[PDB]
Amino acid sequence: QECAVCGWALPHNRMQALTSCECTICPDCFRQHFTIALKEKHITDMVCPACGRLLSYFSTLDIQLRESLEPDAYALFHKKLTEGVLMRDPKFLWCAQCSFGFIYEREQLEATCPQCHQTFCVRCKRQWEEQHRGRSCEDFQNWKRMNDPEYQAQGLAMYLQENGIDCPKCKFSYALARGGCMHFHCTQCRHQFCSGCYNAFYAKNKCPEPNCRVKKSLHGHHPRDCLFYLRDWTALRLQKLLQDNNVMFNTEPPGCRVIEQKEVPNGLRDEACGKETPAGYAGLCQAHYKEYLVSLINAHSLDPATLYEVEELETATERYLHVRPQPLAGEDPPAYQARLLQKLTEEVPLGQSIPR
Amino acid sequence: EVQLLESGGGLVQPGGSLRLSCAASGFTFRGYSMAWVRQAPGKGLEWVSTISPIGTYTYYADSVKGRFTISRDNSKNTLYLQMNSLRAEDTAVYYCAKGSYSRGTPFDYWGQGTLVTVS
Amino acid sequence: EVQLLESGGGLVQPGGSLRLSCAASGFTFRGYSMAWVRQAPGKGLEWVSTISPIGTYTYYADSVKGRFTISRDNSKNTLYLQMNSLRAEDTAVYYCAKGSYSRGTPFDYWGQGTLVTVSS
Ligand SMILES: */C(=C\C(=O)OCC(=O)NCCCNC(=O)O[C@@H]1CC/C=C/CCC1)CNC(=O)c1cc2c([nH]c1=O)CCCC2
Ligand SMILES: [Cl-]
Ligand SMILES: [Zn+2]
Ligand SMILES: [Zn+2]
Ligand SMILES: [Zn+2]
Ligand SMILES: [Zn+2]
Ligand SMILES: [Zn+2]
Ligand SMILES: [Zn+2]
Ligand SMILES: [Zn+2]
Ligand SMILES: [Zn+2]
Repeated sequence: QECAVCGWALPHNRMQALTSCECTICPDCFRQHFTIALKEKHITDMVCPACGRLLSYFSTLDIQLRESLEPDAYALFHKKLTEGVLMRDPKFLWCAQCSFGFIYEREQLEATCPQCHQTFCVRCKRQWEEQHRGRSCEDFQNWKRMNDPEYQAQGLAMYLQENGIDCPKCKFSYALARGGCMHFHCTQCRHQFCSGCYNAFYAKNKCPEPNCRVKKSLHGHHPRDCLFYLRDWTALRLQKLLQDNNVMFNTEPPGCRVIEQKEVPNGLRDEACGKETPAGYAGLCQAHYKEYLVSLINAHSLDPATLYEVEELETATERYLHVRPQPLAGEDPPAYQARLLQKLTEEVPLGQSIPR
Repeated sequence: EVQLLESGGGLVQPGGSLRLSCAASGFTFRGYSMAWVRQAPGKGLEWVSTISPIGTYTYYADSVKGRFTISRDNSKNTLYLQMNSLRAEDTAVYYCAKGSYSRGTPFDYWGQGTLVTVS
Repeated sequence: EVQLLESGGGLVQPGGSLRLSCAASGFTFRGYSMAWVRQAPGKGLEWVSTISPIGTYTYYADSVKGRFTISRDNSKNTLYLQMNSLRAEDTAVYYCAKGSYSRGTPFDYWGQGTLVTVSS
């Protein structure tokens, strides 16, 4: 319990425990030796003043030098370490779990914090496990996300929130689900648009589309494959369009848990949907399950017109082509349906801005 | 996205007790460690304490260890800081901090802060 | 005593570019890392980027990676932030910060921010 250079009798907890040589040096002589070694000697002369015993020594010594040295003496130690040993700045690591900063100049990918003594990846900063060895980092975090019970317990609700609502005017991203309400209001730029097709909701007398009969009312214009229209389809007919194109869809979970944002006095509070989750709807609302089916339809660019009857084709022609169709002489309902379906799919494309 | 809101600051007599809170949203609270930091008047920012993502490990600065107690409620995405036997040197703006896994910073988000004054 | 003065803020159209600067004094500029932090409307502080003392290492937040570029001129104790492809979400008060090596504090002082707003 004596200082190995001055002999001063101090408790062990009141001296500098030099990690490299395990001496016991009082704070005064610790300051004295390393300050003169930097201001008048070379950094290679920074051995222990008691005994006299590489870059992992400087990493452990940097911690003790930060505590006892002066701010300007500590800056001179970085300068000579940079200008004399490394030819560059030292790589300073922050431990994400204990917030301790330390120098790490080793070639290994896993670094151990000198404070909390936990191992983490130098690029990930996630806690290290043997499953990360030999695996890419993106593969590792996606492995922990695929094996988290609380993550998987939410089910398809996490899929609807990943499909973010991007405001087409200000490009702000909202990690939300569309649900049943299609009229979206952006708080950043006040733009009003549909969350399914990203088309504009026009105010009174602001719609420029020709042959529109609701110009004096707030409304938007949606393609035939928008959630605005396909929400009116039954869940059965929606998934038959998926089945007709060999697209899988959930009916069982792998109150509705989809997170919504309600208005509260102190901003916005996250609240689950909590609606009735019928059987065969993957444990979600009817509105959110239909949103889940429509996202699969839009991702594969499935055309709902392939299931249109004759009346539905006449409606789509008057809406998107602004021409009332009429059967030709010699046509039967199949020929009249085939003609309208062909001209509709040739002249009117699907959603040119629907998230796919 | 990320939002950290502090609460509980105010004027406290010396030797008094105070409890700060931090309401977190916009990220998975249970997946990151949280920390409290403070800045005394006219001084540099000083780290107070840090709690592990699920709460098994707690770290403290030497001047507040045993006097302050950090805790979190992942069920409610809330960080807490119980401060006992407050001294005049505890007067500072106390900031809630969210830990980060991005290179070059131990924290990527800080809150608005709450002012704590010790008479 | 540490002194940090920001400069370069203003009104920018979406997709535009802006260059912030920060004049530092009161400490050895070459001995510390420097960082930019910002305050979005109704928020606290969000880390933007950090540069090593001589510039060997540059770090960026994910939302600004590839769009922002941090740099420093130790000859004049000036920190820089080149911001390209500015979005409406980049609207914030941008603060100049002096780095620290102590645990729990990547920066110990930040200056009088300069406001950057992106029209929509
Ligand atoms: C339409 C929302 C809806 O359900 O319509 C019902 C209605 O008639 N009024 C809305 C009832 C209040 N609840 C609500 O969803 O408020 C939202 C956001 C909060 C305040 C902004 C304007 C009101 C709309 C579909 N749109 C949305 O759900 C939605 C969600 C957000 C935002 N805008 C929206 O239009 C912006 C902020 C994030 C959440
Ligand atoms: Cl780091
Ligand atoms: Zn001694
Ligand atoms: Zn020795
Ligand atoms: Zn650690
Ligand atoms: Zn990794
Ligand atoms: Zn917008
Ligand atoms: Zn639409
Ligand atoms: Zn119209
Ligand atoms: Zn629902």
